[PDB]
Amino acid sequence: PKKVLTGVVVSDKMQKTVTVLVERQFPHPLYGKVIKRSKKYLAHDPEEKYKLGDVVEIIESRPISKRKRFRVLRLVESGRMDLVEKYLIRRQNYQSLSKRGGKA
Amino acid sequence: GRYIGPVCRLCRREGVKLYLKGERCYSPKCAMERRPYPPGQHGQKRARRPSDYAVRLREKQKLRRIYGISERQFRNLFEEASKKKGVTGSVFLGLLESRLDNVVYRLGFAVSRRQARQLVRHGHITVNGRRVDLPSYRVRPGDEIAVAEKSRNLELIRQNLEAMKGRKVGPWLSLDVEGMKGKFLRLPDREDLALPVNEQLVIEFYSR
Amino acid sequence: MVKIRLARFGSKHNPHYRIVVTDARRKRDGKYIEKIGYYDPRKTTPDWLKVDVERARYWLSVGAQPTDTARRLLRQAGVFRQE
Amino acid sequence: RNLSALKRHRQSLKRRLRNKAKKSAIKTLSKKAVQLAQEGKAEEALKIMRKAESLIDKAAKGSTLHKNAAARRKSRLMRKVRQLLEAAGAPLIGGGLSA
RNA sequence: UGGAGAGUUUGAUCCUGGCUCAGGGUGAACGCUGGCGGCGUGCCUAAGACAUGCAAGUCGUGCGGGCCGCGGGGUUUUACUCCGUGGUCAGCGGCGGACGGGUGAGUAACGCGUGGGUGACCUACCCGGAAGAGGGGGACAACCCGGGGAAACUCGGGCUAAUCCCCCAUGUGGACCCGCCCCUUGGGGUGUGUCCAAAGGGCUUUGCCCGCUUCCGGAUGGGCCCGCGUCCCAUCAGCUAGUUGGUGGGGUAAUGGCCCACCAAGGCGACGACGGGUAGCCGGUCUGAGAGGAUGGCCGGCCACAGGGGCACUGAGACACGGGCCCCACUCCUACGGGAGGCAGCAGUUAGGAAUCUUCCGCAAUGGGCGCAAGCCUGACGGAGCGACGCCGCUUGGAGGAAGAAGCCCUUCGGGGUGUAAACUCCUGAACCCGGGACGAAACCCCCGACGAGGGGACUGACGGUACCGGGGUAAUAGCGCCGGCCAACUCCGUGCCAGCAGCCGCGGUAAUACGGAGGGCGCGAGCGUUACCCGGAUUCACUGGGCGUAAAGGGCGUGUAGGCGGCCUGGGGCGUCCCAUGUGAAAGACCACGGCUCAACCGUGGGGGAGCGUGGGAUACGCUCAGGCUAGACG
Ligand SMILES: [K+]
Ligand SMILES: [K+]
Ligand SMILES: [K+]
Ligand SMILES: [K+]
Ligand SMILES: [K+]
Ligand SMILES: [K+]
Ligand SMILES: [K+]
Ligand SMILES: [K+]
Ligand SMILES: [K+]
Ligand SMILES: [K+]
Ligand SMILES: [K+]
Ligand SMILES: [K+]
Ligand SMILES: [K+]
Ligand SMILES: [K+]
Ligand SMILES: [K+]
Ligand SMILES: [K+]
Ligand SMILES: [K+]
Ligand SMILES: [K+]
Ligand SMILES: [K+]
Ligand SMILES: [K+]
Ligand SMILES: [K+]
Ligand SMILES: [K+]
Ligand SMILES: [K+]
Ligand SMILES: [K+]
Ligand SMILES: [K+]
Ligand SMILES: [K+]
Ligand SMILES: [K+]
Ligand SMILES: [K+]
Ligand SMILES: [K+]
Ligand SMILES: [K+]
Ligand SMILES: [Mg+2]
Ligand SMILES: [Mg+2]
Ligand SMILES: [Mg+2]
Ligand SMILES: [Mg+2]
Ligand SMILES: [Mg+2]
Ligand SMILES: [Mg+2]
Ligand SMILES: [Mg+2]
Ligand SMILES: [Mg+2]
Ligand SMILES: [Mg+2]
Ligand SMILES: [Mg+2]
Ligand SMILES: [Mg+2]
Ligand SMILES: [Mg+2]
Ligand SMILES: [Mg+2]
Ligand SMILES: [Mg+2]
Ligand SMILES: [Mg+2]
Ligand SMILES: [Mg+2]
Ligand SMILES: [Mg+2]
Ligand SMILES: [Mg+2]
Ligand SMILES: [Mg+2]
Ligand SMILES: [Mg+2]
Ligand SMILES: [Mg+2]
Ligand SMILES: [Mg+2]
Ligand SMILES: [Mg+2]
Ligand SMILES: [Mg+2]
Ligand SMILES: [Mg+2]
Ligand SMILES: [Mg+2]
Ligand SMILES: [Mg+2]
Ligand SMILES: [Mg+2]
Ligand SMILES: [Mg+2]
Ligand SMILES: [Mg+2]
Ligand SMILES: [Mg+2]
Ligand SMILES: [Mg+2]
Ligand SMILES: [Mg+2]
Ligand SMILES: [Mg+2]
Ligand SMILES: [Mg+2]
Ligand SMILES: [Mg+2]
Ligand SMILES: [Mg+2]
Ligand SMILES: [Mg+2]
Ligand SMILES: [Mg+2]
Ligand SMILES: [Mg+2]
Ligand SMILES: [Mg+2]
Ligand SMILES: [Mg+2]
Ligand SMILES: [Mg+2]
Ligand SMILES: [Mg+2]
Ligand SMILES: [Mg+2]
Ligand SMILES: [Mg+2]
Ligand SMILES: [Mg+2]
Ligand SMILES: [Mg+2]
Ligand SMILES: [Mg+2]
Ligand SMILES: [Mg+2]
Ligand SMILES: [Mg+2]
Ligand SMILES: [Mg+2]
Ligand SMILES: [Mg+2]
Ligand SMILES: [Mg+2]
Ligand SMILES: [Mg+2]
Ligand SMILES: [Mg+2]
Ligand SMILES: [Mg+2]
Ligand SMILES: [Mg+2]
Ligand SMILES: [Mg+2]
Ligand SMILES: [Mg+2]
Ligand SMILES: [Mg+2]
Ligand SMILES: [Mg+2]
Ligand SMILES: [Mg+2]
Ligand SMILES: [Mg+2]
Ligand SMILES: [Mg+2]
Ligand SMILES: [Mg+2]
Ligand SMILES: [Mg+2]
Ligand SMILES: [Mg+2]
Ligand SMILES: [Mg+2]
Ligand SMILES: [Mg+2]
Ligand SMILES: [Mg+2]
Ligand SMILES: [Mg+2]
Ligand SMILES: [Mg+2]
Ligand SMILES: [Mg+2]
Ligand SMILES: [Mg+2]
Ligand SMILES: [Mg+2]
Ligand SMILES: [Mg+2]
Ligand SMILES: [Mg+2]
Ligand SMILES: [Mg+2]
Ligand SMILES: [Mg+2]
Ligand SMILES: [Mg+2]
Ligand SMILES: [Mg+2]
Ligand SMILES: [Mg+2]
Ligand SMILES: [Mg+2]
Ligand SMILES: [Zn+2]
Repeated sequence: PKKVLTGVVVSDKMQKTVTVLVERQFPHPLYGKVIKRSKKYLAHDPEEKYKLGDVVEIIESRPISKRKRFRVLRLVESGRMDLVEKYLIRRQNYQSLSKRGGKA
Repeated sequence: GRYIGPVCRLCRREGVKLYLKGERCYSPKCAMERRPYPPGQHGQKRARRPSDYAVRLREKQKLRRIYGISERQFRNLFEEASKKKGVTGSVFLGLLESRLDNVVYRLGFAVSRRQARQLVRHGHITVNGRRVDLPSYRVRPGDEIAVAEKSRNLELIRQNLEAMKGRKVGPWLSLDVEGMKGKFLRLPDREDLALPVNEQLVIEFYSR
Repeated sequence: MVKIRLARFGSKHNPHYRIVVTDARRKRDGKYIEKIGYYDPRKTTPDWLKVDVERARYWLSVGAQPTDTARRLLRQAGVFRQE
Repeated sequence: RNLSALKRHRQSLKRRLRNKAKKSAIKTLSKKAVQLAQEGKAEEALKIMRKAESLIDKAAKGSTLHKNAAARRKSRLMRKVRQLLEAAGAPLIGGGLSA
């Protein structure tokens, strides 16, 4: 069945497209500990209906573009930037770990 | 290859009596009955406390040297025994005992195992009618091991089977001295066999 | 088209085929679509030919084309007997 | 010193020229139609559109276009023509365009 | 049903710790040795270069001819010309040449694996169902005539058939635009308008066969997409402009920046982007008690490639190993303008290498292409050949033989050992010689029947006069390593830190069980050793299963980001977690059982499993999440 995923909209600076961050949890194959890895999906939002901070369902779809095979199925829960926050920061720390400038 | 060579020296090294000759092994000429000490220029010297290894080696070498089987064949049987269900030691002895060349010896068609081997290779034996000349052929419970009809009139088979008139046969077998045939009733139980061998040590030798 | 034929499986001088449904283009001993029987040309045992005639009829009903030998074997097992 | 299947190469070349030609026609008329429609010439543009439609379906009879390739072309054609017309309007000869 | 440890740091000890050995394995190679058979297996290096032969054709029941030949006609005869027929040759036309066979270069990727999606798709031949095939027109080879070239081959003119091409018709139907209905991504229906069909051949010739057209469906095969999984280096940290997305096009069977205009300014990254290295992936395989480690040869599946790079044509399908075009490197031909070619098909040659086979037989069998069929093609395959390369089976003899020959070796010089071993005696009788001699092969076809069901008959064997059965019948290959400890097996002589051994510890400088020989002994046996490499032992990368005061190991200290982790009570949710059912988990392999070759190796049949993932249903203790509460943590 068309895979359905739930996630948070972390970007919407694109036309009719939003970025959804989907987390997942599983037992490390050798160390057991439940670890939590995640991935971002560019989902189709033709009505520009979804905004930053929405937790949405996403459904496997027919290609809309390269790098874009999912459509926003529906809104699960509105606004909640606490999630958008983790992301933004986790990305900001990247500056402070190379050779140039950054923030601690 | 099945060895082929001085067999009494094998008795002398194992210190026990193996019957690689049938008669003579019951006679005051048995060598074991007049030189129970190992062969070679040191047979009469003071034996040194054997190593745990030596003990296991000597013990297995004894059991194998009894059936005249190759270390190759021998090892394969043991592995097969180890795989099968039930006490490995016994199952091992059952298989070793299910070898036609051995069964032909048990039914007294031959004086020794090495003789029963030749009697098989040369067709003088039969299994359920059809002849078999594979010393390693595995007799199953219910089979009938007989002498080849064309062979029933052999100076050697005459003697051997005559001498059988009167002798007893293993509880797992059953001879018929008249028709020159017998049957493998069932796999011999450990108790039925009275070999001067501690199969327990053997299983350990292959554990190393 | 898809066929019903014999795939070789025994050993040298010891042939044992498998009556099989496969695409005509596949190598003979390759991935078949279904096994519907077997055949021992040397009748080494009382059971030298078995054919799932209910299944044979199915494939035949969908286009499967049998070899002349496969057909011969299927017939022997009453695949076409309409009596 | 070789295979008489050089024949397939000869055949291919004729088949190639045969296709190339059927298509050139299709394109040329297709444009002609789109152009007339764009200029408001309805009766004229539809008239030509039908040839195009016919040539396309015909090309599909054999292995020139075949498939849904014709379908695709007819579609894109009738759409561009119907739309270009509607920007002045009045589909006269009511050629291939359905009511 | 599954888990052994030992040697070596010290005067001695305990610990830490590395090193080494014993086991199993290999597409092996090397040394000494080498008898038979079955099965399997054999360029691991130069994806280097290749002589030669063969490796993909087939239809005359689609069509018209040329050449060679025979026969029969029209005439009073010749000439000229009509018809029938045999051989042969290509040509036009069709189906196949996209399979089968080879390789592993490239590739760290939706390539592969596993599970899903396609309302975003195609599928020749095969099957089922519905409908149909009326009329007309045309061209190019062949052939004929002429020009050009050394050749390859080429330019021009002329005639001609068709299941070749085209036009009109018929419209079951189908396609397209617009509308409406259901349905929900482009799915199904309906209406008007437009557009779209066809090929004939064979007869046992007036009724069948083979074939043709359109459409719906099946079946098989395939495209594209998505989740998760897939090595090393962070002494690679930032990467990106078709880049990320949008609108409109183009393109395709089809989605998509796949491509193109134009607009936006995005996308990716420590959960490792980008870069560098290495590498086809899998079923499996080897090892291991397991977890795991290593691996991907044979066989089966997928992918990629076909001298190197790029490209499209034809077609249901190719961007095409034995098709085409261009560039490059190379080999060959050249009358110097210009041509020909590609073994990673089978066999073979050459080069490289420690190392990897026959220029074999057959198309009898299974499978494939074309054909109505007869049949043709098939280096696919079925066989044989070579190589102990591996596995299994087998032989070199069996029984009797001295308080024990000789020779040889020790010796307390009494005697001890090789040893019942030998010679001998009797018995059997591998090899070899005769006779017989096979399964694999019954279909296709023909006859009857209805070209069906059913029944009947005929042909056909490479392997091979092989397997195997019967008769006769000789007593007739044994080697290799080791013997100081680990490690099973000891003495003399020789040598004198020499010659040498050596896996680790070490051994040899005058009486060495350690070097060399001999006698004796242990191990294994058509083999035995060696080298190399993988796992093991090694809980020595420790998840199972380790450590850091002094053995290697605490960061010089704080502050703090991400992240990891989180006190007590109640409630909702049910993501983790657990349960049930279900689908998937090819075959081979592995396990068990029965069975076929006299056994076994090998093989057949059957059975049992299986983690993971999809779907439906359920549980809610713990973890998570949301909501509320608390005060024992923390803070004030
Ligand atoms: K940045
Ligand atoms: K069908
Ligand atoms: K054409
Ligand atoms: K070569
Ligand atoms: K792809
Ligand atoms: K002519
Ligand atoms: K011409
Ligand atoms: K209509
Ligand atoms: K179809
Ligand atoms: K399909
Ligand atoms: K599919
Ligand atoms: K677009
Ligand atoms: K474990
Ligand atoms: K691995
Ligand atoms: K691997
Ligand atoms: K693996
Ligand atoms: K056919
Ligand atoms: K019949
Ligand atoms: K014989
Ligand atoms: K002899
Ligand atoms: K000396
Ligand atoms: K000394
Ligand atoms: K010595
Ligand atoms: K020595
Ligand atoms: K190791
Ligand atoms: K320190
Ligand atoms: K520091
Ligand atoms: K709850
Ligand atoms: K295993
Ligand atoms: K499940
Ligand atoms: Mg937006
Ligand atoms: Mg995900
Ligand atoms: Mg057991
Ligand atoms: Mg042709
Ligand atoms: Mg033009
Ligand atoms: Mg040490
Ligand atoms: Mg030391
Ligand atoms: Mg140690
Ligand atoms: Mg020290
Ligand atoms: Mg010391
Ligand atoms: Mg072990
Ligand atoms: Mg040699
Ligand atoms: Mg062979
Ligand atoms: Mg190679
Ligand atoms: Mg050539
Ligand atoms: Mg040929
Ligand atoms: Mg011809
Ligand atoms: Mg292939
Ligand atoms: Mg290779
Ligand atoms: Mg590769
Ligand atoms: Mg890379
Ligand atoms: Mg996938
Ligand atoms: Mg689909
Ligand atoms: Mg049909
Ligand atoms: Mg005509
Ligand atoms: Mg000319
Ligand atoms: Mg002309
Ligand atoms: Mg109609
Ligand atoms: Mg509609
Ligand atoms: Mg309609
Ligand atoms: Mg009209
Ligand atoms: Mg028409
Ligand atoms: Mg007709
Ligand atoms: Mg588009
Ligand atoms: Mg499109
Ligand atoms: Mg792009
Ligand atoms: Mg940027
Ligand atoms: Mg590579
Ligand atoms: Mg372990
Ligand atoms: Mg195992
Ligand atoms: Mg394992
Ligand atoms: Mg393979
Ligand atoms: Mg090459
Ligand atoms: Mg085709
Ligand atoms: Mg095409
Ligand atoms: Mg090709
Ligand atoms: Mg390709
Ligand atoms: Mg080639
Ligand atoms: Mg060389
Ligand atoms: Mg054939
Ligand atoms: Mg055939
Ligand atoms: Mg003597
Ligand atoms: Mg003797
Ligand atoms: Mg005899
Ligand atoms: Mg005799
Ligand atoms: Mg034939
Ligand atoms: Mg007839
Ligand atoms: Mg008839
Ligand atoms: Mg019949
Ligand atoms: Mg010892
Ligand atoms: Mg001296
Ligand atoms: Mg010297
Ligand atoms: Mg000395
Ligand atoms: Mg000693
Ligand atoms: Mg030594
Ligand atoms: Mg380990
Ligand atoms: Mg641990
Ligand atoms: Mg430690
Ligand atoms: Mg320290
Ligand atoms: Mg400190
Ligand atoms: Mg702190
Ligand atoms: Mg924190
Ligand atoms: Mg808690
Ligand atoms: Mg937390
Ligand atoms: Mg749940
Ligand atoms: Mg399941
Ligand atoms: Mg399986
Ligand atoms: Mg059996
Ligand atoms: Mg099975
Ligand atoms: Mg399970
Ligand atoms: Mg569930
Ligand atoms: Mg609940
Ligand atoms: Mg809760
Ligand atoms: Mg709370
Ligand atoms: Zn004795």
